[PDB]
Amino acid sequence: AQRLDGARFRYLNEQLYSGPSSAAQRLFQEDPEAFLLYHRGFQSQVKKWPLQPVDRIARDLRQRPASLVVADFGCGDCRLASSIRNPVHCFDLASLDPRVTVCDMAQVPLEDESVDVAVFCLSLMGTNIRDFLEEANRVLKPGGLLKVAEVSSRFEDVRTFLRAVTKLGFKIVSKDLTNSHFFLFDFQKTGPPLVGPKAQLSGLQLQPCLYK
Ligand SMILES: Nc1ncnc2c1ncn2[C@@H]1O[C@H](CSCC[C@H](N)C(=O)O)[C@@H](O)[C@H]1O
Repeated sequence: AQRLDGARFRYLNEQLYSGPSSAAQRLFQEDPEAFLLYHRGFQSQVKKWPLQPVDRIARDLRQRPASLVVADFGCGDCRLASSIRNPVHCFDLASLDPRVTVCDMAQVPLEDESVDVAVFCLSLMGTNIRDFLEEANRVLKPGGLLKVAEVSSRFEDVRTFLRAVTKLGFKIVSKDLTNSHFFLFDFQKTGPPLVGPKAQLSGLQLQPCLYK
């Protein structure tokens, strides 16, 4: 049974990285128990990490004024919102928490330049990663902060990933590669994307997180 839930999780997990966000959204809409499975599995993984990226991100944000408006892109169970006093917009494909605004984070119900900080904490799952980051750019005020955490094994070439993100109107401010389980990148918004919506951007193609 325990071995089965993990097999199930590992299959679903691999599936979630393999398709566009529309696929993941449909799956969770039609099969909400799959969402429960995913998070049972995800929690079993992050429990064994000395420090979760949400907590590291919360620590960062607690050092800045709590008036900064945060968007948590792929918020899961909203530990970020629970950990900071900021206004935190919580977006995910399905809801484990009453603060969740259910949507594809490629298209969130916020105005342009409405947020100070966009967070992607282990959430850049679908193949259409460009969509997520462009939506982050849209909602971010000029000079706003983008924080990205992903498992390090997802990055076969950090250099090109960072280069591609820069093409979407961001500047790297710092990167923390010191945690053994994830890389954390802080970018600041310089403006709108500087490659048109028909440019290629291969640097964004990440490897799936396979949890060991
Ligand atoms: N396109 C999308 N739109 C909204 N949420 C998405 C999404 N793609 C992935 N997610 C969400 O991203 C989450 C990844 S697990 C990480 C959850 C949370 N940030 C934490 O650190 O605890 C899942 O809840 C998943 O449903």
